[PDB]
Amino acid sequence: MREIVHIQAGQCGNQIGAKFWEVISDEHGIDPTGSYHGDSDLQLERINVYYNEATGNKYVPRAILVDLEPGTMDSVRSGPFGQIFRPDNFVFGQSGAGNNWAKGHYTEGAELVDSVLDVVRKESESCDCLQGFQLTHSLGGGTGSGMGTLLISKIREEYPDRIMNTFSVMPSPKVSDTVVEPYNATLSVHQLVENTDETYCIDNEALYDICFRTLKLTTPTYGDLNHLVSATMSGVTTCLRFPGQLNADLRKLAVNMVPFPRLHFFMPGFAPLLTVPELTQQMFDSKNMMAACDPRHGRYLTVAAIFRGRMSMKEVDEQMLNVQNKNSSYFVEWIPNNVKTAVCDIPPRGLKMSATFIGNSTAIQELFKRISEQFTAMFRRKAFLHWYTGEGMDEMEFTEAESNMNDLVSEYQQYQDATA
Amino acid sequence: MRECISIHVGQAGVQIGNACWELYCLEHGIQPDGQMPSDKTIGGGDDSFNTFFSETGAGKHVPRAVFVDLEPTVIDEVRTGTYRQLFHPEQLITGKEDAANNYARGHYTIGKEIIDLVLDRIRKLADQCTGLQGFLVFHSFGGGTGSGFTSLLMERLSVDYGKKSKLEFSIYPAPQVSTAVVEPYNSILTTHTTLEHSDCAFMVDNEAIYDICRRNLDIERPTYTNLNRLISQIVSSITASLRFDGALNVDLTEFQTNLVPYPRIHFPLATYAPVISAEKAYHEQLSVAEITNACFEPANQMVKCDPRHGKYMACCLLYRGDVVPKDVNAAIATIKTKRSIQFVDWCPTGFKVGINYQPPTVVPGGDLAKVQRAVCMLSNTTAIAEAWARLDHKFDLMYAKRAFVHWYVGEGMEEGEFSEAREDMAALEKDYEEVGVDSV
Amino acid sequence: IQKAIEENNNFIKMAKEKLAQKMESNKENREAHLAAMLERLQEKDKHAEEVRKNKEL
Ligand SMILES: Nc1nc2c(ncn2[C@@H]2O[C@H](COP(=O)(O)OP(=O)(O)OP(=O)(O)O)[C@@H](O)[C@H]2O)c(=O)[nH]1
Ligand SMILES: Nc1nc2c(ncn2[C@@H]2O[C@H](COP(=O)(O)OP(=O)(O)O)[C@@H](O)[C@H]2O)c(=O)[nH]1
Ligand code: BEF
Ligand SMILES: [Ca+2]
Ligand SMILES: [Mg+2]
Ligand SMILES: [Mg+2]
Repeated sequence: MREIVHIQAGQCGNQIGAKFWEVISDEHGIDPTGSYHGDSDLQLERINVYYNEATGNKYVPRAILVDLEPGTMDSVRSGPFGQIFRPDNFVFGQSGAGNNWAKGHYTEGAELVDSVLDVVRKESESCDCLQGFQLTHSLGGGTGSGMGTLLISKIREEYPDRIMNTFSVMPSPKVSDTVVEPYNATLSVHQLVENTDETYCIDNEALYDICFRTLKLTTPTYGDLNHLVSATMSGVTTCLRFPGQLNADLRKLAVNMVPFPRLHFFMPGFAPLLTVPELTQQMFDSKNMMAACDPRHGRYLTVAAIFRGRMSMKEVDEQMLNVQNKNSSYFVEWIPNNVKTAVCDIPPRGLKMSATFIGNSTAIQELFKRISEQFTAMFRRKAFLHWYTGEGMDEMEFTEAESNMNDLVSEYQQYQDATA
Repeated sequence: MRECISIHVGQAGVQIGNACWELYCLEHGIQPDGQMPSDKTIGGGDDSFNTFFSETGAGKHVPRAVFVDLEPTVIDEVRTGTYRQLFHPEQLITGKEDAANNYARGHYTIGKEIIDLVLDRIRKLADQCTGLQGFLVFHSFGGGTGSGFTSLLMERLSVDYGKKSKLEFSIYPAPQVSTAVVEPYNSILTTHTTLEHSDCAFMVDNEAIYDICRRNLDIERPTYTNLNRLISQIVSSITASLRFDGALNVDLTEFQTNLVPYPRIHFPLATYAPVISAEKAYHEQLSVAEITNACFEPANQMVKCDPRHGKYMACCLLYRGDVVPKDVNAAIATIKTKRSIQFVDWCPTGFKVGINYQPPTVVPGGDLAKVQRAVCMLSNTTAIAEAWARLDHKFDLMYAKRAFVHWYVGEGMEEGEFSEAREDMAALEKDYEEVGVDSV
Repeated sequence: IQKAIEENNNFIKMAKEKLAQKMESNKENREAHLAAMLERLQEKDKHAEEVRKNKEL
């Protein structure tokens, strides 16, 4: 298993997708012309996971760019590495959902889904061994939220035995003031819970709290938030892109990280935001989490730790055992050896050492609890529905999405209270 | 004749096969291109090393081996490594998508697509044998291929070759180098379905080898290369009786008669000495008595367990190098009067001794020192059931909550297979208690 | 010697049949697993066609 097909949908999906392709491109020594100019053969070892080999030794991202608004078409191509994307993998509309989940999932989104699916198949047809899909998108918008989930369920029909990965950005009143975001988020997780295998919860409330309180940014940009997303997106995919033993492909990660098919929502962490002891405890700290969840308010089902840079593996092994035994109360005992660690020699650009954390923690319920609380504060009033009922939807979909997300929470709590 | 065919399954099995065949080539004077200038009979012959190496007209000595993995990564290194000329390409079988640490994928979904090709290539090795003795299967307990595909393979070999002997070298999982949380599952599953089809299984606890490398060889953080070069020495001691001769050489099958009192009780404990660095071996070579004493130090065992708290049903000593029976008997007498070796009351207490005079060799750039004499002890002790108990407990912790079980049901398996495999292990743990109680 | 032959042959026979059943039973379970998730995905398409047509009315 080698090739991953990447999809970016919506404003956020295309933005965080661009800076993801920018970072790993620098790590793999690839300029915007698709030419290789690195000095370690370990950069070309698994280049096929994310890059096709074109004519003349040029590397083209296996990326598909989607948006119902033709705004982002310019921005991507105008931004760095805009040419690197193949022109035909650009599929766009003219009128977007306007932050309406229904428009992106059932009407204007369903009118465009056949177009992107055609690009998915050609990109998948020439895969030696298609490994799976990863989607970048927001859950509080229209296209990435509504049409992203529809695209997942459509790809899953044609590839039911492949891994479906998503980098789902969650809404937060601290970043966006759009009122219909708790609606779009709940309807999305209702779909993600059923049709995806792995979901990295990139919580915007977390990203801002770090930029404001940690990095000391009064009015941080979307770029300041996205520099965090790019840092972690590179971290969680390190084991996929470089020769390694642990979680080297999406399925092995899934088997290691997901004990119950619905509890597949991960709490990513990153450090720094330097010695191995400090990297470890910071990596396990609440402030370094990219989801607004205190891991010590719940329990860990599984954890994947990734250290990058030149360092003593003996020290890493000792510190990972040290943090586990000193915090044993936060690791369910009915899953032995549920913390796995990987070390990559090459570090991310700008740092000597770094640590990326992927945690399946029952504390993620705090994130879903906050959304459902903001959801029920508008559903109890029956507010702003005509933007959704006017597109053909009924109350059944809203109440069913509400019930399913609250079920996810109680299931995370059911295994938090489980004993031996 | 009495040829022996080796089958290496999955990453661990393949990478251990690399270390073993390299060591074999060094021990027999075989060059990376297969040439052996000492072999004066070209194209054939019935020498002792021909149990493991066939011969071509061009003078190439070819391992009687098959390398199979459901992913090309690990075997590709064989195709381009130092010994790429040693194997004909038909011996290195690869798929394109591995089992992803899932027993179900290795035994069913993916494994069933390549099993017929593997058996066909094994058949072509068997066809060159004038008196095939049996198979040596190297695999991990925890990997999806090493567990699922091995058991599928072992089942098919029982059909295609009857009760032709099948021996295992099994890698028992350890958290220091483990790669999957579900390794307890794959271990119980593969042990249950293989138990009927295996005549003798040498378990190698990765944590035991890991500790030996850290403790005895100044390796702060042992890698698979450190572990596999130590494992190959043990495998070499065991197969040395088949690949060499000598007036005092005792055939492995003769040890096997003493080691397997009942079909299911076929898991010998291996302990190897001396594991010593060149810096410490310099100007100090260990006598026969010293390496024999080390065989009863639990820290030198291949599986973590306490034989002092169990009973012995057999004790075999496989000596290698400069060793004469006089020193052996003296060392055994010292031990029998200074160690805690209790036997079950239904089997004799004599130690079975074998000596191959061909001295052990080291792989260049290795860690262990070149010693004049080495010894591997094979003992059938009830204490090895401790290794089952540790695995069965981890299995129970996860299975009580059905954790990760959906990954197996999704591939076609049923919960019944989990409980059926677990109770086979429960009965196996119980079988080891029964053989230890005294007669009445 | 005829009993030894009968024993080995019966060991081969029953091993061949238990494996045949397992490989057939495993295929039926995996297919039913996939058949279930696809029939549940098409019902999302029936609900989608029913939604986009309910807009007109
Ligand atoms: N001693 C030793 N153990 C190994 C080696 N390689 C892997 N292992 C162990 O094997 C177990 C995992 O099985 P693998 O062999 O890596 O995987 P596999 O058999 O190829 O199965 P899949 O990858 O899922 O298809 C873990 O417990 C590892 O620690 C090795 O080279 N030497
Ligand atoms: N972190 C981050 N969040 C974003 C970005 N752009 C939009 N968002 C979030 O996404 C939500 C709006 O969704 P949007 O991207 O407009 O959906 P679209 O209609 O499919 O493009 C809001 O909650 C924003 O906070 C970005 O560049 N970075
Ligand atoms: F801005 Be999105 F298309 F709703
Ligand atoms: Ca010859
Ligand atoms: Mg937009
Ligand atoms: Mg493998």
